[PDB]
Amino acid sequence: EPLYPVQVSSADARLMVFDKTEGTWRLLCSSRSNARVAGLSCEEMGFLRALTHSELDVRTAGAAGTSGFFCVDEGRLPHTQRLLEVISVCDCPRGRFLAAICQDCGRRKLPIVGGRDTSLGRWPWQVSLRYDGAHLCGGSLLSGDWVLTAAHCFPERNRVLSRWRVFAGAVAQASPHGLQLGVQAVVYHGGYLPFRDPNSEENSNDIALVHLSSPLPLTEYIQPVCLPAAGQALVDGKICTVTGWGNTQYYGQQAGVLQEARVPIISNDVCNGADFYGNQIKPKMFCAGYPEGGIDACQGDSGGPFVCEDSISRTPRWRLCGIVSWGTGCALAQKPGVYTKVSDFREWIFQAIKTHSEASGMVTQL
Amino acid sequence: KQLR
Repeated sequence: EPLYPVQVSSADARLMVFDKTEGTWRLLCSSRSNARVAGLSCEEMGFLRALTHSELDVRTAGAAGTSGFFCVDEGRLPHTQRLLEVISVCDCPRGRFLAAICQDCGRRKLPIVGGRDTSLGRWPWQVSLRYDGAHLCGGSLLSGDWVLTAAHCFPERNRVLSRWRVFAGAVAQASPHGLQLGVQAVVYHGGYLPFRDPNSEENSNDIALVHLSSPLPLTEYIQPVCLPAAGQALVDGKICTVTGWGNTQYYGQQAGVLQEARVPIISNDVCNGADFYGNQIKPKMFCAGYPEGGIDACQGDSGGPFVCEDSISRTPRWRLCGIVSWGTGCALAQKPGVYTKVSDFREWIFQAIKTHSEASGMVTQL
Repeated sequence: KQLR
């Protein structure tokens, strides 16, 4: 499928941007704004951020499959969200260009109703959010210390942070070989109305970030998942995967072993029809499932990942496209699972982590 | 319409 217009080299981390006029790839000329250019580029591609950045010299590094340079308008950069809008072709005489080490995500490092037991390392971003010893929600690692989950996982009775734990790196709930860390803060969306009024039926903005008290080490069993790239659309009909330890049947018990299930994305036109959810699928929400039912997420899966794989970055990567949010029962025909549309919260995520980088406690954020 |  069509490649993303912003790319990063796996060989030396050089940033490469597509020039639609030539159909070529160009390097980014080094400037005093390298730090932010690197950051924006990583965010644009679906990575959480740039860990570090550096300069490369074409005279010793080569062009490696590029034809020329792009220069960043450092006057327009501060007031833009899209890198492509502030770049123009330039000579870049000294031949120094930008390299950026974005935080790797979405790749395995190994050598739910109607789903099946999964195996270690297959979904290394999946975490279990437990309160006072009970698994209540899933979550997805965006880094070693930040987890994306659902805001509804934090009702009034589950807000004492010292009583929450994040279990990673294992698929069996009772495994003593995983890692379980504490929680420093929970940044929930201020637009999630039921947070202040549990009786509210308006579930839009069901999303929250969990900052662990310390970072988890990245291993073959613990890895962050990527985010949709800027402008990357959710494709109707595409089959993605949802995972979790939730009930294996609505009236059944939670899974002892993490479950995985494949479900296709359903269009809003169909899902908002009377036979389905009857105008209940609001903006920033989407359905995934089968008209026949049988395979779906369920209670205990909320906050968990709905991931789709793609190769737009020149290598297969899994991206967090939805967050398990709600549904009417579980696995019922014409009552698919409803998910928070992650792409609609990209900026909310990037800014929340920046604004509340070291905050503590429950924090609201619009 | 039940939350998960």
